[PDB]
Amino acid sequence: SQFNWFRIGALYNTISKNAPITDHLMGPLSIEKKPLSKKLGPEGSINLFKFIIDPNSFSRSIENLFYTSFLIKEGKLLMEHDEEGLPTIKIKQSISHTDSRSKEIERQRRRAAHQNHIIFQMDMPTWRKLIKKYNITSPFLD
Amino acid sequence: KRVKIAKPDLSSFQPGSIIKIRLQDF
Amino acid sequence: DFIKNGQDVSKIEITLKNSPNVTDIEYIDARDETIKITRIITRSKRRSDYLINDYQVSESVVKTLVAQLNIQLDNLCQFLSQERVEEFARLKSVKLLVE
Repeated sequence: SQFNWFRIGALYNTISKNAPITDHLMGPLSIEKKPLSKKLGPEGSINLFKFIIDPNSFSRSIENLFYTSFLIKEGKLLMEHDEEGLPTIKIKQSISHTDSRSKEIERQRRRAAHQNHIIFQMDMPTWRKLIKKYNITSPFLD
Repeated sequence: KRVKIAKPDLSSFQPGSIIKIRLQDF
Repeated sequence: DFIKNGQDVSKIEITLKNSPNVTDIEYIDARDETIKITRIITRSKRRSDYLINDYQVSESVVKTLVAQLNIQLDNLCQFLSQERVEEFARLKSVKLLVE
């Protein structure tokens, strides 16, 4: 309450805006009542026998299983038989089908096919046995 | 040209929202 | 009721925006912006099997995803049904304090 709030108000509504102003008396007062795997590439495959063992750590096998763990939930993982007659580790492409039931049809197709659980893939004796022949084994993922 | 339905771009939609819903055999 | 009379499987698909703040996801990257969740009901099979970007999972994964999206089904605030409407109709101050 220091500035002229009326002089500006007097300039407005009078000089400009040409606004009609009327008292409009109280006429109605008096109203008459009127009465995840982007980097990986699929085609490579290698034996898994030292893919699991690492001289550094025993848990290296678990991270190898962790590669399967991402695929365990839907079960798309399937490794193919090489000359030894046992599944061989390889990388998997991203796969997609038309509708949500089409891939479901795909998964129960793989379950219907023969499953590779006759012998647990990681076993002690053969890994040493292959080391003695060619000393190759080796992991492709680390 | 051939009629194209509006692109269900999820970036434009706010996070957690739903653009297209498919109902099959109900 | 959901399953079409005669049809074996009834399918619902729902797509949501994805952000790198939720874990335990299948086939979907953090930078990806799409989460596709599919539920199928069939007469022959009695199990809880859902689909994440068209990949079969147990109900636990989708449940923990729903938990990690800060959205809840049992809680009456996020989801309101006829029974929940009736429960809110006669609501005491103690329930307000509890919520």
